[PDB]
Amino acid sequence: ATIHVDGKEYEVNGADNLLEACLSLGLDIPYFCWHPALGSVGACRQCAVKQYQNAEDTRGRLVMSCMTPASDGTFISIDDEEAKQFRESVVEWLMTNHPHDCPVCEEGGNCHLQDMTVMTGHSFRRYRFTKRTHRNQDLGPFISHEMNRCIACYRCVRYYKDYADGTDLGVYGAHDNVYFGRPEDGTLESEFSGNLVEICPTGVFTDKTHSERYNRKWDMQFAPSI
Amino acid sequence: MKNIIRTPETHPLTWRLRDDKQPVWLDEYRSKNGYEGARKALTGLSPDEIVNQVKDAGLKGRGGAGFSTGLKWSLMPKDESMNIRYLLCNADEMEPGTYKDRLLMEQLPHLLVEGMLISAFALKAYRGYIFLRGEYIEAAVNLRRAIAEATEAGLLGKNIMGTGFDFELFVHTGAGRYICGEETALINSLEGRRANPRSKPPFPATSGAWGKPTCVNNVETLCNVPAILANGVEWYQNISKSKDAGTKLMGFSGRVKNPGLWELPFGTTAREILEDYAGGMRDGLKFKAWQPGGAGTDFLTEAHLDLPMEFESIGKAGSRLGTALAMAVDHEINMVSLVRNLEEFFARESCGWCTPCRDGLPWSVKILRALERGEGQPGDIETLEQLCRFLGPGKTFCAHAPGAVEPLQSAIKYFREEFEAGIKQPFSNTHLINGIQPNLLK
Amino acid sequence: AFELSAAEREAIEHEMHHYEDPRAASIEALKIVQKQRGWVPDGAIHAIADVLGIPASDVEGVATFYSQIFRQPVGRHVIRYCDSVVCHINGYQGIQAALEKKLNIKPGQTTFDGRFTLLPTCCLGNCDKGPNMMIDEDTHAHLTPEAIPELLERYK
Amino acid sequence: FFRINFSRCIFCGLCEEACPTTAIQLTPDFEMGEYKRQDLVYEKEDLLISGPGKYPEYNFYRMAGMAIDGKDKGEAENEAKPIDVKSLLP
Ligand SMILES: NC(=O)C1=CN([C@@H]2O[C@H](COP(=O)(O)OP(=O)(O)OC[C@H]3O[C@@H](n4cnc5c(N)ncnc54)[C@H](O)[C@@H]3O)[C@@H](O)[C@H]2O)C=CC1
Ligand SMILES: Cc1cc2nc3c(=O)[nH]c(=O)nc-3n(C[C@H](O)[C@H](O)[C@H](O)COP(=O)(O)O)c2cc1C
Ligand code: SF4
Ligand code: SF4
Ligand code: SF4
Ligand code: SF4
Ligand code: FES
Ligand code: FES
Repeated sequence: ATIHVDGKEYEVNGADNLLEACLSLGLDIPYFCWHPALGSVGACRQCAVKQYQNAEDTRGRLVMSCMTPASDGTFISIDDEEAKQFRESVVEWLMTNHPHDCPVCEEGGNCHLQDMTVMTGHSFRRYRFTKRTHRNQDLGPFISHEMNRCIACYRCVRYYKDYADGTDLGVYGAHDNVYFGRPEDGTLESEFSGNLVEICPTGVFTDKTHSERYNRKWDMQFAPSI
Repeated sequence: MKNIIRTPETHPLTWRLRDDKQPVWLDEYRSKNGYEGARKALTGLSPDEIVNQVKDAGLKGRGGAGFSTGLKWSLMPKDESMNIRYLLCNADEMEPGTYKDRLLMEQLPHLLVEGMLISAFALKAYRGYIFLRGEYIEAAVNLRRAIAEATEAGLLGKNIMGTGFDFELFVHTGAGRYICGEETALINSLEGRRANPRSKPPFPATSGAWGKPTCVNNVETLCNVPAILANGVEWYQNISKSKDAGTKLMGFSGRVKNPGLWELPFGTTAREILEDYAGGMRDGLKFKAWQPGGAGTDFLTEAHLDLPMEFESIGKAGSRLGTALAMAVDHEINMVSLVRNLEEFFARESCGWCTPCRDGLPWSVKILRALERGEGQPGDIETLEQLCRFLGPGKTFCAHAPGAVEPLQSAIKYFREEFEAGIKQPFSNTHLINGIQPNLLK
Repeated sequence: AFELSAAEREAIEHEMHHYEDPRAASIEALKIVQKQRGWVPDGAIHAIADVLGIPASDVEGVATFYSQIFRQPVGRHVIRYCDSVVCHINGYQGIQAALEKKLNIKPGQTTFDGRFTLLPTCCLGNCDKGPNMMIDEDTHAHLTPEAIPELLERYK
Repeated sequence: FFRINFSRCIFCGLCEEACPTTAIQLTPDFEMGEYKRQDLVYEKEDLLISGPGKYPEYNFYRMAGMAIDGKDKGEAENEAKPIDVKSLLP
């Protein structure tokens, strides 16, 4: 398939969506709810690009790149001003309720929400009202829970339930009080619950074992091991 | 206007209503030409012929969007290996300002049952569900009684009228969310899930309830069906000289002399509805605004009152026809308080799925509360306008948020002076930190 | 602590017969438990999950999604006054003030004797007869603030 | 622990600028001469003074959503109280 991103011609797989095709080409599109292993649902509304009907089109339309097939002869723009403004607005809406927690958050320096906040260029708060808050649950010895930092990207439930077939994690509540956790306190029973700490783009689910002796990702000495 | 004559030729939906506001049961319904269209459909017409008949009649969606019903029915798959088809009646009707389906189901339940029967035969739908809101208690009682009477009379169940067609009709009462009326979220709630909507394509006609072909239609569309099949296509096309065929339940509500509901042809102007049928505004009240089609439509002014109640004319004026149940706003109503109430409803009826609705409708609510208390700050109106622009069609997962920002758009467009009167404080979201000199932005 | 009564179990299974998938009876199972006991307690989530064969997380998500499934104890009668825009024009605020001054509770609260719980609901689909109220199953229209102290005293 | 190698430090102030709680502060004192270079490694007992320094009132924990003793959820600045998901209100 042939796509044109910002007037530049690329050859992609027509069976892919535009978000994964553009990330594979090295382009940067911010995203939260999409994951390579979980598929596309179009929840967070972060990955908006501007699609044009043809090359001789100037108005365009904001589409979700994760929900749009990268079909032959596609014309999109990532660096469109209206698309950039919308993506910054989505980060702003997630930032309205987000707690002032980065120094005391185990995800700092390793946080996808931080990265997409910076990538959209949002650094000025004009929201002046209150932030919603949440009580935390006890999820057992491995996973620490901080529901304040949630952006309701639904990655956790989609992984834990539709991928790993776990039964004891879900989404509760409604409009802007949507809660992600267990129905009550207790150990998460999935044998693969630990992948939440990398699936969750924020610091809601964090490695409690690491949190005991915490250090930031830049301070870590890594090696490839088995 | 008290002198309303409801002939069956001009009033297909309401001519058999009773004066004592009592429901019409099976004996009285069949006495007044009941299940004749169902008999003609099931005994003398193919399902494809009924689909094409509804398509040629021009029956558009009475739920608000006005999509063609024959086009929606024709989009079911032609594969004969799929025969687990479902017909769903969207009896939710949760939009503020909408009360037409309540009247239709409470007083004429067999009209809905017959329309579901004809539509289920046309769609080859083996099962049918009436997704009814949980607050319509009397509608639930009347619909269940009408279904029991039609089952005992052989109009429902197995081998209906000797044709071999099997149709089972259930009534599923809801548990109170406004998003449950959105058709894909309706399907999700029918399956016992949280009522999040679904991305289309695939449309429910190909993959709907439990992955089967499913057709969701409003109560009023299915109630339009039996008159179409009992009187013909030409009759349905020869009662209004407008591009929207047939009759529509229209009505004015809110501080008018006679708030109510009347069956009127398309192309009837809003002014004649408001004056002749609603009686005009009440004593000592001045008409200042109106919403044509419920809480999710744009406000219109007095100059727009001469518009015919059609999809195209109201759409060309910067609004939409919606449910065609207009709400009148008098001069004693402050627009900032009204829009604050509207946005409070829309923000707490968010389903929580997608970010802009879930997290920007509460921001509009808080800005409107500040403007209502007189604590507005500069940049609030611009923030509201940006929220209106960025919650439009396509930016959010479903259509709840564009409908939410339509009244805010129109109220800022027309009655901007109230919104600017809300702004009384200087802008601030920072307090002073003692040892740090602030960056004084220009 | 919680055990489903026999009639509740038969009603839930009869509702399960109506659907291709047993998960589709979750809302009606919650409403059956709520009709029998006023609200859905904590053990009812696991009991309904066991009957339906779906996870308790799914049942809790459904119960907390829908506004009319009560996951906290309510009073003997639930007053549900309309909050939406036509009743705002018709003056629901006077009705809410009258209800608050009679019951001495805020919306979302229950009286100290457990008789009434006051709740704002969305539009009751009765906008031409507003303002509107719903006590437990009865819809009261054409409300005036002076008719509240007579309407409330016929719900013992 | 908190240690600073003052034999290495160039007194540039980048740490104080980087501190999001105003905990670390460079102060008007310059008499830090030493006999042994090992004594220029200052542990936490050599750095933690008994007052607020140059920023007299900032409390980062009054801003953070994360709960500690004396501040539960909803008690930080500009924070609403936590609405329980089982609340009766719509
Ligand atoms: N209580 C009520 O009656 C309420 C009504 N509404 C109405 O909802 C409307 C918007 O709702 P939507 O569901 O977004 O309407 P829509 O315009 O997306 O489509 C309406 C119907 O047409 C079908 N459809 C549309 N395009 C199709 C296509 N290309 N192929 C196949 N089927 C297609 C949909 O499946 C649906 O059944 C508004 O106009 C508003 O008036 C909104 C809120 C409450
Ligand atoms: C948020 C939202 C709520 C809706 N609520 C209803 C409703 O309560 N009743 C209804 O008939 N349609 C409702 N609709 C419109 C439906 O999606 C759908 O268009 C309609 O129910 C069936 O189409 P029809 O008009 O052809 O019958 C709603 C749409 C949205 C976006
Ligand atoms: S989740 Fe990310 S953005 Fe939120 S407090 Fe933690 S590090 Fe900061
Ligand atoms: S808890 Fe994490 S993974 Fe789940 S919705 Fe919130 S941010 Fe996404
Ligand atoms: S716009 Fe988004 S969050 Fe709002 S009701 Fe629709 S899908 Fe749910
Ligand atoms: S950052 Fe601080 S500790 Fe490091 S050299 Fe600069 S002043 Fe010294
Ligand atoms: S990544 Fe596409 S909408 Fe979330
Ligand atoms: S607005 Fe109150 S009944 Fe509709």
